[PDB]
Amino acid sequence: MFFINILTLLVPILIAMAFLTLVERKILGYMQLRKGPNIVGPYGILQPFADAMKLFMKEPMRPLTSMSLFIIAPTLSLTLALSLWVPLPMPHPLINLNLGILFILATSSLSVYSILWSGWASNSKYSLFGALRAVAQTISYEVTMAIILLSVLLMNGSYSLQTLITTQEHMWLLLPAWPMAMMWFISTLAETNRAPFDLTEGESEGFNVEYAAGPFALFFMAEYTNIILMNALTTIIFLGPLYYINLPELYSTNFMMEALLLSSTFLWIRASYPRFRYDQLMHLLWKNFLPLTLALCMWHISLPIFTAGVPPYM
Amino acid sequence: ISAFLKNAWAKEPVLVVSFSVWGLAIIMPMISPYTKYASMINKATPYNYPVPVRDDGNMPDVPSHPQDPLGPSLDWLKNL
Amino acid sequence: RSRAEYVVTKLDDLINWARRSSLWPMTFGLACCAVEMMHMAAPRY
Amino acid sequence: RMMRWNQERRRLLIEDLEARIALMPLFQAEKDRRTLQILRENLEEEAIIMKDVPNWKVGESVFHTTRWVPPLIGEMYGLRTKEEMSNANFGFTWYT
Amino acid sequence: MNLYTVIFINILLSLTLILVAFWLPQRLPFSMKFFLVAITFLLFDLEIALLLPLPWAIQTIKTSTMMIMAFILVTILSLGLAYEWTQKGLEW
Amino acid sequence: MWFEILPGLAIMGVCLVIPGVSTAYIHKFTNGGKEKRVARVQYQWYLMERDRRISGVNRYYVSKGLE
Amino acid sequence: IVELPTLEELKVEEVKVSSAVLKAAAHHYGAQCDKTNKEFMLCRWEEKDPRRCLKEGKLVNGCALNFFRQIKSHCAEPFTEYWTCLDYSNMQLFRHCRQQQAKFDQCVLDKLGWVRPDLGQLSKVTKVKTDRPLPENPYHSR
Ligand SMILES: COC1=C(OC)C(=O)C(CC=C(C)C)=C(C)C1=O
Repeated sequence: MFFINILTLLVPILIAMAFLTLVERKILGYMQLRKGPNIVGPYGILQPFADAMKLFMKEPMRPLTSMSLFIIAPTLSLTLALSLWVPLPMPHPLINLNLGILFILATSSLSVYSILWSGWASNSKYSLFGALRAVAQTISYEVTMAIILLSVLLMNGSYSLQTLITTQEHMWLLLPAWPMAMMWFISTLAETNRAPFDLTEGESEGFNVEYAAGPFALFFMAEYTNIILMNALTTIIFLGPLYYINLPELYSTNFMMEALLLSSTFLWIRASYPRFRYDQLMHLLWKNFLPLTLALCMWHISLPIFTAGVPPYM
Repeated sequence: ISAFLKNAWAKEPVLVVSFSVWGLAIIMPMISPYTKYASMINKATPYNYPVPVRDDGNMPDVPSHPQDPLGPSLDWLKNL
Repeated sequence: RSRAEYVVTKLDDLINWARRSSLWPMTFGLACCAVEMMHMAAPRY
Repeated sequence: RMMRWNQERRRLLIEDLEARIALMPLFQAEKDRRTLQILRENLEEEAIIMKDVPNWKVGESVFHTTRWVPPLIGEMYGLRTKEEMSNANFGFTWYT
Repeated sequence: MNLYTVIFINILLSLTLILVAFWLPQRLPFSMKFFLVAITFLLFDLEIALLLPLPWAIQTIKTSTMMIMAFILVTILSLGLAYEWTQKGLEW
Repeated sequence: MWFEILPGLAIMGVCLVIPGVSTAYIHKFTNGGKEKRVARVQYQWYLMERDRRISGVNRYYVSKGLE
Repeated sequence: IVELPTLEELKVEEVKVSSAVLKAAAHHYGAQCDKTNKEFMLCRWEEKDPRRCLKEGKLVNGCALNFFRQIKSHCAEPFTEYWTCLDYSNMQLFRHCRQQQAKFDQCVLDKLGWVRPDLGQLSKVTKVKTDRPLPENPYHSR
């Protein structure tokens, strides 16, 4: 069985990953007074499969470059992103890990390399400049991203994502800790290099510059799967879907609904906002958010103690 | 000084909030009707087996059924 | 059918459908005919 | 609400730990017998295997002291079927 | 193991895709700020690592010392940040 | 109108519920009709394995008062 | 030598019931037999070895065994319903099942006369006096 449970939890996500690009190229469209892709297939449903086939068939030109730090980079990007769905706790998870959120934080952190490796591998100036800035904001955002989670955990009692289903049986962790949700949402927007915070690989063509066909696709796939995963982590950590032990799927049904809406939100954010400047972006995290996060981090070590609410381990 | 706080609340409205929280977390613990409970509620939680002592005699330790009225109680935890 | 020639044609078609459905253009935008292309990208067309 | 919920959750926790506490006497007992038996089983086999070995004390505490010393995992399952040993060794790190 | 099974499928799926890709289609270090940022990052990372045990340490019987310690760590690092914001630091 | 972005979403949603319902029924079918026990601390494993050693060769099999 | 006790010396009736069964009756067991449970335990801690206190260990399961026989004789199916619901949950959490717990708890108070021990009052240290006295050389040190 366990193998079947690996197809499910993977394919299903890959098929959904494909349908996100479509729901991105249509929701951005109607917002901009245009139908979007509807001519290939019925209502554009076959559109994601079509360019996938075009991308893989086109020549994967190897520049006159490394040949490994070039092919390792997309493999790593897809591998980490699809891997991080392993411990996610939809209803009950596939591989329940006692230190689950540290797994998600660590696996995300590893993706910054793929950007670094691809930028060095390309051996062209646009790629290296883009990679250095890209690596900078990714790890810069990781620092507030991690502290925001540590505040959460201390009110959850453990690192296991499964505990939050029992923590959020009466109220979402948005009500409490909303100030961080916002700061988790903005950090989720930075770490998926989505719009407001998408300076790398902008209209300025960073680490796709030299990447075409199959390599382009793999990161590509990775980004979008991440786009979902991070949104899904928002939908478990802060928006806690109702859980009934008798019927486990209403948890997944609402997880489905909240994840799609917050996934819709970063699509909506992209069309709505101009992109921030490179330093504007770091100015936000180190000046605007990190002092807010570190202080609210202390408030979340104090809220438990003097409100005699220290969370139950386990 | 009012200005030092009225423009710093209009512009720079992050560090103000930031510091404010830093402090409020540095105060509530000191002054609260529950702070004491944390060290108790966590102290009470029984994780390691409670080894019983020999009854040499003249002791207030609950003998036999732990249900004996003697000993520690967590009714404070109950109805907390 | 199985005679390979048929099989081949069908396969080719698929390949052609994929490239022909998703053509990603690039616009050097020399001169003005670029403005008439931005119009294509725009909502009427 | 968070304050009240975790206080309730804490009440449920103390209960469960208290529950094992009560059942710990028993498990301690079963284990003790199982463990002692385990040794005897492998020790009995040791007599059979290291039978012809010269100057072969069937068995002797690696140490000098003669006080009961809890047996290491290997000792208990070492001479046993490989798996058994693996299960114990890598059987928690690998979840149910 | 259970995890291994999943992960190797994960690498296999990605290696399969890259292969298909190839087989089917038959120097100025001006920004020491960049470096600076990155120095900060680990100092903050390392700090996180010190804060990471706080979920287990919450249940510590002491409590007073826990918070007294944790508050001191967060405050001293934040001051480190503060001094990053006093000179020409963090202003790239 | 906007009616049309729904087709695509439907195929996303349906592909995000499968996983949660799937993992949560391949557990209740590969663990004898009962949620897969979660061994988080040594004691939960012990009782889990003690139970294995109790009967048959699988934990879900649960011997009762009639034993 | 190793003076490992013989099998016949360590063969005694076994409880062998699913851990779930125990957790549901855990509280009451901790109530009924606690005196012999603690005596075996008290012998267990002082004399580090298990060689010495196995006689007490056989007694501990012996109590547990009749504890179970009494619940089978009276209030067996209220217990049967409570354990089955308790077992379904993955961490066999007590709060998912409270309606079944109430009927099981109320019956045995009604018939057996036992009582579910109030929150706590099981964690508190107990005093049990045992004949064998603590040995002055527990570590058996020179
Ligand atoms: C008029 O100058 C031009 C641009 O900048 C204003 C463009 O961006 C572009 C690119 C726009 C499209 C349609 C991709 C073009 C074509 C151009 O020529």
